[PDB]
Amino acid sequence: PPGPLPEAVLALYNSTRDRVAKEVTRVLMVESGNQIYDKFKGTPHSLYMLFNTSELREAVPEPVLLSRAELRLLRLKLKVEQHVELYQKYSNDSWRYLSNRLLAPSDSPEWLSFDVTGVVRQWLTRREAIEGFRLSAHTLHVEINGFNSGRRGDLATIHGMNRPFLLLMATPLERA
Amino acid sequence: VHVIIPTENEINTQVTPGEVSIQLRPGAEANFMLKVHPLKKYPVDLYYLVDVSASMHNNIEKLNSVGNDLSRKMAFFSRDFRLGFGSYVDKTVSPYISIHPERIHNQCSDYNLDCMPPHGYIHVLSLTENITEFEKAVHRQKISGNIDTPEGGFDAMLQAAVCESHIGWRKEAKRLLLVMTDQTSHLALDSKLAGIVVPNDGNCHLKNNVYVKSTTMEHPSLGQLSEKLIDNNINVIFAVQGKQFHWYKDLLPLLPGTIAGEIESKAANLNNLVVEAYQKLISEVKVQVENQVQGIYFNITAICPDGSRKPGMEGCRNVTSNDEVLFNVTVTMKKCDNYAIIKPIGFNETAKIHIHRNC
Amino acid sequence: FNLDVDSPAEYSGPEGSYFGFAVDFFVPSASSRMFLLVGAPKANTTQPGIVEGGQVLKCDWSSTRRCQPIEFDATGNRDYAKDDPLEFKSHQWFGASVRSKQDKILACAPLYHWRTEMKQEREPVGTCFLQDGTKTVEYAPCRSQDIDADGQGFCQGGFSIDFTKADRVLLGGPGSFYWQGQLISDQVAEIVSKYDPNVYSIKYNNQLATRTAQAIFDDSYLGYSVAVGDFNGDGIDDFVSGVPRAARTLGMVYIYDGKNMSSLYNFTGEQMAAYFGFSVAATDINGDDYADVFIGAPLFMDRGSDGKLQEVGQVSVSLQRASGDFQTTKLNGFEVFARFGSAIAPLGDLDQDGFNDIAIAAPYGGEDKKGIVYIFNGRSTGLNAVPSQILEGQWAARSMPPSFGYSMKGATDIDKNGYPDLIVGAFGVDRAILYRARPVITVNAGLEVYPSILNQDNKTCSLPGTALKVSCFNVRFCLKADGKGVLPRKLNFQVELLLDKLKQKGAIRRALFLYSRSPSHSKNMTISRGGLMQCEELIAYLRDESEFRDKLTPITIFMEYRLDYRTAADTTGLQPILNQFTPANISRQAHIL
Ligand SMILES: *[C@@H]1O[C@H](CO)[C@@H](O[C@@H]2O[C@H](CO)[C@@H](O[C@@H]3O[C@H](CO[C@H]4O[C@H](CO)[C@@H](O)[C@H](O)[C@@H]4O)[C@@H](O)[C@H](O[C@H]4O[C@H](CO)[C@@H](O)[C@H](O)[C@@H]4O[C@H]4O[C@H](CO)[C@@H](O)[C@H](O)[C@@H]4O)[C@@H]3O)[C@H](O)[C@H]2NC(C)=O)[C@H](O)[C@H]1NC(C)=O
Ligand SMILES: *[C@@H]1O[C@H](CO)[C@@H](O[C@@H]2O[C@H](CO)[C@@H](O)[C@H](O)[C@H]2NC(C)=O)[C@H](O)[C@H]1NC(C)=O
Ligand SMILES: *[C@@H]1O[C@H](CO)[C@@H](O[C@@H]2O[C@H](CO)[C@@H](O)[C@H](O)[C@H]2NC(C)=O)[C@H](O)[C@H]1NC(C)=O
Ligand SMILES: *[C@@H]1O[C@H](CO)[C@@H](O[C@@H]2O[C@H](CO)[C@@H](O)[C@H](O)[C@H]2NC(C)=O)[C@H](O)[C@H]1NC(C)=O
Ligand SMILES: *[C@@H]1O[C@H](CO)[C@@H](O[C@@H]2O[C@H](CO)[C@@H](O)[C@H](O)[C@H]2NC(C)=O)[C@H](O)[C@H]1NC(C)=O
Ligand SMILES: *[C@@H]1O[C@H](CO)[C@@H](O)[C@H](O)[C@H]1NC(C)=O
Ligand SMILES: *[C@@H]1O[C@H](CO)[C@@H](O)[C@H](O)[C@H]1NC(C)=O
Ligand SMILES: *[C@@H]1O[C@H](CO)[C@@H](O)[C@H](O)[C@H]1NC(C)=O
Ligand SMILES: [Ca+2]
Ligand SMILES: [Ca+2]
Ligand SMILES: [Ca+2]
Ligand SMILES: [Ca+2]
Ligand SMILES: [Ca+2]
Ligand SMILES: [Mg+2]
Repeated sequence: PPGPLPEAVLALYNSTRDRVAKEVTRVLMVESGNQIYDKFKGTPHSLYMLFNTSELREAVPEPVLLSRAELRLLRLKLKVEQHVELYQKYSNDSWRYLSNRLLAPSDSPEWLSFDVTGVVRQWLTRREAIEGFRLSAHTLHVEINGFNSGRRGDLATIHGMNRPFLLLMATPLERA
Repeated sequence: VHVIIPTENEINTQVTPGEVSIQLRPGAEANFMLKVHPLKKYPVDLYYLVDVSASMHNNIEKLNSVGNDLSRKMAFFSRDFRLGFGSYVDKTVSPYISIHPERIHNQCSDYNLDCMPPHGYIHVLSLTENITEFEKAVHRQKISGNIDTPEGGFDAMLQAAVCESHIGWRKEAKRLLLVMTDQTSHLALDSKLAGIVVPNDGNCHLKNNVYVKSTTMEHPSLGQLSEKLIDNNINVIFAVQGKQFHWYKDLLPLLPGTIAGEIESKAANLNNLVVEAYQKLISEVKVQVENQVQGIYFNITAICPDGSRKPGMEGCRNVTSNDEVLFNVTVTMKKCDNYAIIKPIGFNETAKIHIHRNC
Repeated sequence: FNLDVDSPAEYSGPEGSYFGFAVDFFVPSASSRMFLLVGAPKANTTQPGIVEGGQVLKCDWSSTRRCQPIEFDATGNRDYAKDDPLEFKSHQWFGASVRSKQDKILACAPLYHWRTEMKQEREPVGTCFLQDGTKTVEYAPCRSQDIDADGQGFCQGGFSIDFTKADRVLLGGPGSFYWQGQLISDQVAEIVSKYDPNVYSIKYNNQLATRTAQAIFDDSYLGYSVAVGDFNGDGIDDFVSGVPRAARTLGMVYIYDGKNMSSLYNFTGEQMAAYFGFSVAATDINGDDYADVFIGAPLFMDRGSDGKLQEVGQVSVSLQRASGDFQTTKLNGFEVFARFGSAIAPLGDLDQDGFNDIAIAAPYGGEDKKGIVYIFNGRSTGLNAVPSQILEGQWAARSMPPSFGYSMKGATDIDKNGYPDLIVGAFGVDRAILYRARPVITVNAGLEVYPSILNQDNKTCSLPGTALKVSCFNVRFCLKADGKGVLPRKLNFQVELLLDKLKQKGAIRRALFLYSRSPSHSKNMTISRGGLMQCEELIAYLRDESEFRDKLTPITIFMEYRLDYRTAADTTGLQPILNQFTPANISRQAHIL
């Protein structure tokens, strides 16, 4: 059935050019009302991002197939400034510094990206079910898209659109 | 006191006698047999009225394949199949939508989505023989949104039903209004919350193919909705994806000439649903009488193919082509003080009875 | 049956203001005079930059009929920050709902929007103004930090209000919590005392309210319409609330405990989309000292014998019994698409018969859909299903139906005659009309014949002039009457006595009065109301058997009475009406044996 594109394909095409011989897939974060706040909670200084490792493996099943991975977040209007840091999860219960950012006083929503290739590759190798990232203020007054459960009604479902995700690039098995 | 059946050539193909003339006296009665013979290979006008509120964003793309595939399936049920298209969301007023200046024309703005400004009802494509045009109209359709769960379904339906000159409904066709949704619709008095206290007059209010009284008139009642749907000979198919399917199902007893079914979670049955609904609607025959004649009482009994009898508009089921259904009509005069119309619901032919009387 | 519909007081407001949208009475405890309160939600106010803000007008009654706005709010939109408005009063529909208790007037604006402090929003939270004494305070129970649709941001508080006899304010806010709806009940003392014009969100200590519930209750609109009354015998008025879209849009009515909001009762409609619970009212309609519940369902469809459904509207009437049970019956509308039951207003004891009466409107009925108000009398067995009086609107649509009967209020006596009056709005024509209740006269008419048995040869008296001996009988009758309110002491009645009328017109009457030589006699009677029956006696004789149809026949004795209606009026020219539930045509018989 050629002609029109499905949402998943068009959305990916645009996603690969939103931030300013390989296949690309996306793994989206788990719903905050489903898992993010069940392992702990959101706090007024930090935010958590969890991902389903099994779902990731379905796209990129091997630690030697992955070529690149980026963590994509949609930052909402900031107005003035925010200094934040990003941490990786270790031993399933500890966090360590990975990278950081100075956030500009944007007027509009903007996509940010982090290079997490090594992180995903390690999590891909680890025989774990839940993987994730932690962000915190260097006290945290920057909002990002999603991370709420009080939104229902007609817009209940679109709430999960443009939520943070891992953009994964990998070598085709056919090419090896 | 008598009953006269014209010996003139009938101008009806399905419902005969087309006209009946009777004479009554108070305390007297007369009767006649009304015959209905459903046809095979009807011309069919199918208009898609689609809910394009945010909750439908996962379903709009599923209509990208209900053009050519449906046309093929209908080839064995119809003679001339035309497709039309339009859409609805809600009343563009507080509290149903946000009125904040930066999102009023983009209710999805907070999620950084490019949504279509909210609207009541928009006509997109007139009924046409060109299937490609239908598919194009669907493919370029954007998704909108609003705040409250219920949608302005009944309001859009009425306009779709009454605005014949804009939709392009044919008299010589089976008129099918297909409504696609997920949640329930707003009721006539729900609009009081928005400050709308003016009853829907049931008229056609499209300007540039857009309904422009959506913010000044309230939602239609079920009474008004069924009245206009029957008057315009429109059969209604409700295609509902959510659990609210049952809500629509249970309104069917209140809305004669209406059928409802369920859309699968993968929308794999959109074309099958339309075809089954059509085939089921054509197998149900029932009549109602519009009696504006004072002092006259009508009593109609249906005589079904299996010999069973069903009173009033209860109707006969499992009627096929080459299968006649009879209705035994008794007319009695009770008091001294025009004509009445007896018509099958969903048919484009009626029987008009004139009543002469003396005392 | 006793409303004066011939000379009602007609009031009007500015064109397009929807004057008459909401009506009530204003009765200060001891100011000697009473006013009518008529809302006009789309009225153009004097507020600095506010368009169609809405207003409430206090209309007088004695002498002339003029209306003036009440300055509940004489300012505009207060700023939150420089060039950043806090609130939006344009199109707030102030005056959409007005209620008063003694000198306390509560007027609401259900479409009021504000931004909240957190973010620059425009949410339809709703506000009310409570005026008492010489002070006015703003009451805004939903204007809190619990914002957005998940909170009270879309509350539209003030959509529907009432007063609790305990001096509490019951407010419905149907849009709360994604339109689950919320009831909020506070104290008058707290509303007035805990007030600071520089504070937008105010907490009260004695406030009761409903809470959130599961999403399955979303879009129910609880608190769409409210009423109060005692439904558990605790001496504290409880809270009755319509929830028209509840239970798969069947509609429900909830009764909450007026002391702690524990739910007490649940009424559910039968038909989807009948919008059961649109309007509610409570009153004792059968004299049992227990409030009864009246629930409207204006879109109800009543199927006929052929299965055809006609939209007529329905009112569910349920009597409260001591056991906690309710006895429910159903009253159907009379006209299609008239929406009978869209407005229910207790009249108090309109005809002073010991049982409260109630008005039910059908705003789109009658010729040209002008609107009809039906008056239903009460009785010891519950509401009488047959209306006793029909009130028709007298105005034609100019752009929309007059909607006469859209809003009604009774049980207040303005002309001070003991019989409560009724105010009916007709907002489609920007008018309001006051119908005053006439005094009711109950009449005891006596009639006797002495002897009842006589014959043609029973000669007992002589004729006047010529002393011819004839058979005779005496016809006695008497009259007493009274009322319960302010009625003239002297009641002027017209009475007529007929003899032997039981035959074909043109036939000779055998029984004639001795002095008039006539089958009929009449008198001008003046009686003292509340006194003893005034008696009179007429003497009749029989004609002999030279002029007859038969020889042994019945002699009917018949008496009829009516009011004079020339002297029968109070100081405002309001005439009394005879009790319409009693005969004014009575009879006795004498026979020829
Ligand atoms: C007239 O009709 C109304 C209904 O229209 C009826 O009111 C409703 O009463 C029911 C209770 O009978 C309310 O339902 C819940 O009641 C529990 C109280 O505990 C009972 O139920 C639990 C089962 O969960 C039993 O184990 C227990 O023994 C009792 O029987 C409340 O705790 C519920 O509160 C929930 O919502 C809160 C916030 O809204 C949450 O903070 C709370 O945790 C609960 O959340 C629930 O849903 C979550 C998903 O959203 C889920 O994750 C949670 O685990 C949990 O399941 C709740 O009140 C019902 O709400 C009332 N409805 C309304 C509209 O008021 C009247 O009683 C009836 N009147 C008469 C006279 O008959
Ligand atoms: C059915 O409609 C399609 C358009 O949706 C028509 O195809 C177009 O024809 C014009 C010439 O008249 C071309 O300029 C367009 O580029 C064509 N568009 C597409 C998408 O092919 C088609 O001719 C119509 N068919 C009939 C029988 O009327
Ligand atoms: C009811 O519908 C039928 C078709 O189902 C109409 O009958 C057709 O009328 C057209 C007129 O141009 C003829 O060309 C067709 O041959 C007719 N069909 C059949 C099967 O005979 C009928 O006219 C419609 N009723 C009314 C009152 O218009
Ligand atoms: C159509 O209805 C009429 C009644 O109006 C039927 O006529 C009656 O038939 C019964 C048969 O048992 C007789 O006993 C009655 O005396 C007839 N009565 C009338 C006109 O009062 C007629 O049979 C029905 N026709 C069909 C085909 O069912
Ligand atoms: C309140 O005043 C406003 C402003 O004059 C009126 O709105 C105007 O109505 C005229 C006549 O229809 C239009 O030509 C203007 O364009 C309208 N202006 C605006 C800003 O809407 C409004 O009708 C008045 N309302 C009442 C009840 O008198
Ligand atoms: C109408 O016909 C039914 C039989 O289907 C009969 O039972 C009913 O009494 C009839 N009613 C009248 C008013 O003739
Ligand atoms: C009734 O409908 C079924 C299909 O659901 C069909 O197979 C059957 O033959 C029909 N019965 C009659 C008497 O037409
Ligand atoms: C409300 O008051 C009544 C009467 O005293 C009592 O029976 C009931 O338990 C109370 N409910 C709550 C929730 O306090
Ligand atoms: Ca909606
Ligand atoms: Ca109580
Ligand atoms: Ca009672
Ligand atoms: Ca009474
Ligand atoms: Ca009075
Ligand atoms: Mg929707």
